[PDB]
Amino acid sequence: PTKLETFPLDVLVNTAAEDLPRGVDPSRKENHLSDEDFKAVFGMTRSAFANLPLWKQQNLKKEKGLF
Repeated sequence: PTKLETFPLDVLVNTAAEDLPRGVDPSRKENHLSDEDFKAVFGMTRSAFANLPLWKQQNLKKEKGLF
Protein backbone atom coordinates (compact mmCIF):
# COMPACT_ATOMS: atom_id res chain seq x y z
CA PRO A 1 0.00 0.00 0.00
CA THR A 2 3.25 1.94 -0.17
CA LYS A 3 3.81 3.83 -3.40
CA LEU A 4 7.29 3.24 -4.85
CA GLU A 5 9.06 4.82 -7.84
CA THR A 6 6.43 5.93 -10.35
CA PHE A 7 6.28 4.67 -13.93
CA PRO A 8 3.65 5.31 -16.62
CA LEU A 9 0.86 2.76 -16.88
CA ASP A 10 1.94 1.82 -20.40
CA VAL A 11 5.44 0.92 -19.22
CA LEU A 12 3.98 -1.39 -16.57
CA VAL A 13 1.44 -3.05 -18.85
CA ASN A 14 3.50 -3.44 -22.05
CA THR A 15 6.93 -4.39 -20.77
CA ALA A 16 8.19 -7.96 -20.26
CA ALA A 17 9.06 -8.73 -16.62
CA GLU A 18 12.79 -9.05 -17.15
CA ASP A 19 12.81 -5.70 -19.02
CA LEU A 20 11.16 -3.65 -16.28
CA PRO A 21 13.01 -0.78 -14.54
CA ARG A 22 15.37 -1.43 -11.64
CA GLY A 23 13.35 -1.81 -8.45
CA VAL A 24 10.05 -2.75 -10.14
CA ASP A 25 8.61 -6.06 -8.94
CA PRO A 26 6.33 -7.44 -11.69
CA SER A 27 4.06 -8.90 -9.03
CA ARG A 28 3.48 -5.48 -7.43
CA LYS A 29 2.94 -3.21 -10.43
CA GLU A 30 0.19 -1.21 -8.72
CA ASN A 31 2.74 0.16 -6.26
CA HIS A 32 4.48 1.86 -9.20
CA LEU A 33 1.40 3.67 -10.45
CA SER A 34 1.17 7.39 -9.77
CA ASP A 35 -1.53 8.31 -7.26
CA GLU A 36 -3.62 9.67 -10.12
CA ASP A 37 -3.25 6.49 -12.17
CA PHE A 38 -3.96 4.27 -9.15
CA LYS A 39 -7.20 6.15 -8.47
CA ALA A 40 -8.15 6.06 -12.14
CA VAL A 41 -7.39 2.36 -12.51
CA PHE A 42 -8.76 1.03 -9.21
CA GLY A 43 -11.08 3.74 -7.91
CA MET A 44 -10.04 3.27 -4.27
CA THR A 45 -7.19 4.16 -1.92
CA ARG A 46 -4.02 2.06 -1.86
CA SER A 47 -4.80 1.07 1.69
CA ALA A 48 -8.32 0.04 0.67
CA PHE A 49 -6.85 -2.06 -2.15
CA ALA A 50 -4.26 -3.69 0.11
CA ASN A 51 -7.00 -4.70 2.55
CA LEU A 52 -9.00 -6.57 -0.11
CA PRO A 53 -8.77 -10.38 -0.13
CA LEU A 54 -5.88 -11.57 -2.31
CA TRP A 55 -8.20 -13.15 -4.88
CA LYS A 56 -9.90 -9.78 -5.43
CA GLN A 57 -6.68 -7.83 -5.66
CA GLN A 58 -5.49 -10.29 -8.29
CA ASN A 59 -8.73 -10.27 -10.22
CA LEU A 60 -8.79 -6.46 -10.34
CA LYS A 61 -5.20 -6.39 -11.55
CA LYS A 62 -5.86 -9.11 -14.13
CA GLU A 63 -8.72 -7.09 -15.63
CA LYS A 64 -6.32 -4.20 -16.06
CA GLY A 65 -3.35 -6.17 -17.42
CA LEU A 66 -1.37 -5.47 -14.28
CA PHE A 67 -1.05 -9.07 -13.00
